[PDB]
Amino acid sequence: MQIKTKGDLVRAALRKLGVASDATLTDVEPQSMQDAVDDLEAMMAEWYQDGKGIITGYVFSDDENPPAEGDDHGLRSSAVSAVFHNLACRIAPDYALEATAKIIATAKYGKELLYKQTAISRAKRAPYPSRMPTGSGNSFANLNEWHYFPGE
Amino acid sequence: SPTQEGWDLTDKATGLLELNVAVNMGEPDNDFFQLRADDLRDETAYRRRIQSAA
Repeated sequence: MQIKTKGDLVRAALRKLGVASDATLTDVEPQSMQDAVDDLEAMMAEWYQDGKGIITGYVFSDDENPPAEGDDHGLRSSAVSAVFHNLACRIAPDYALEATAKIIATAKYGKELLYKQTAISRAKRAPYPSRMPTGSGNSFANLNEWHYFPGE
Repeated sequence: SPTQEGWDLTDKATGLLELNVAVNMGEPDNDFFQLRADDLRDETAYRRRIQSAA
């Protein structure tokens, strides 16, 4: 991927919106880039609810590093599109704009795809209730007197 | 017992002495161990552990 930094994600989002890039002659302004980096950090910190939310590999900026821009985002190759489409949607209201329907649809699809594998992994089944016999077919259980399953 | 040799033993009578020894005990030798509720490894082998402790 050629998108490897927070600034790269911001540039892609602004290009999607119609605020930067070369499809129009407009160029990226530093005051409009810092705000978008702030919004991206807030959005990913909200998605990653201390590890209990969406897992994407994003690397959070530290107060020591002066520009949060310039750091690698740390995402995988399959998260970039979702992340920067949702970023475009999030930062559209600043310019009194409105993300187009295609961008909204792609953002929804990307977020769902981002959480799909985590949802599959978190779909787990509980152990047998503590008040449940092991049965007399389980020969080892009948041997060491493991008549009931542990539980929890 | 001691033993003298001679005929007159005025003021030579001895006394009696009987020494002794003492036997005591130290500290218990234990095999304190734990049994987690929800463990297959603890449900099994908690009798082999008793045998090994013996």
